[PDB]
Amino acid sequence: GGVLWKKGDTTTGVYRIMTRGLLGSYQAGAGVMVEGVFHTLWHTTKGAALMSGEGRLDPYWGSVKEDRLCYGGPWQLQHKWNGQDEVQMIVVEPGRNVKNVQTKPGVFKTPEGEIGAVTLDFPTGTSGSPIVDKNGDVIGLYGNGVIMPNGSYISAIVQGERMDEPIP
Amino acid sequence: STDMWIERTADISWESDAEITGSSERVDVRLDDDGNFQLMN
Amino acid sequence: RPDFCLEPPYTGPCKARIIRYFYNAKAGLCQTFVYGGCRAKRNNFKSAEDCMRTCG
Repeated sequence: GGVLWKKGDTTTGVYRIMTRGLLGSYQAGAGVMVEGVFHTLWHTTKGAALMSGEGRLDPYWGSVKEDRLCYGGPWQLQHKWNGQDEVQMIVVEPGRNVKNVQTKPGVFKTPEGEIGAVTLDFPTGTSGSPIVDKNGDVIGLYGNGVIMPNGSYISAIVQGERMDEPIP
Repeated sequence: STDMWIERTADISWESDAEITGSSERVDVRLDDDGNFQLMN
Repeated sequence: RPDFCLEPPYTGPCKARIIRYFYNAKAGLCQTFVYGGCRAKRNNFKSAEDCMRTCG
């Protein structure tokens, strides 16, 4: 359930994914650049190519089902939530400076297994914002969640294993 | 060309003075083939 | 016009910000709304022209 396949800037960091409407330029989402690779959720760009500084970035791998997508190389993020510690989300809200928020993840209980989840409701356009643990390592991204019957929004902590190294 | 671009906006860091909020309830969900989460599992 | 031109705009459960267009009968014209990136409904168009051509 996935797809494989001038070079743009890849300076490590948190990014805003921009686009233009017939009436203005705006933020569609966000992502994180790590080890020369840009990571974000599939639904922010739908696998389209992106400009980064002077160069272009083409998608390397992406999975609709997993809602994950990376550019300029294989998925480099490999840190996961340990189900205990509190985490922090680097909120990339459109038209606002980046701010971190701390929270104790809840959990998405799925037939497959359990997935960390945060009950944070931020404006539309924050999909792709990274979530980091104590050591400042990205353990996942925000944006793919559910709208609860009580008006609550819960987002999964979307993460994937490192594609470069073996599993075992 | 493309219709989207990216712009670095910050460093990847933890902020000791970050505000704390949100709850941590457990919810039963299913992940459909569209990559979307469904309630009630 | 198709019936889905009567359905209200739907943002969905994802947090991307994708400006789309939907047809608003009351106004007789199409208006922009924020599409979240997932679970799109039919009253969702990439431009005002496409929306008007279909629901005009």
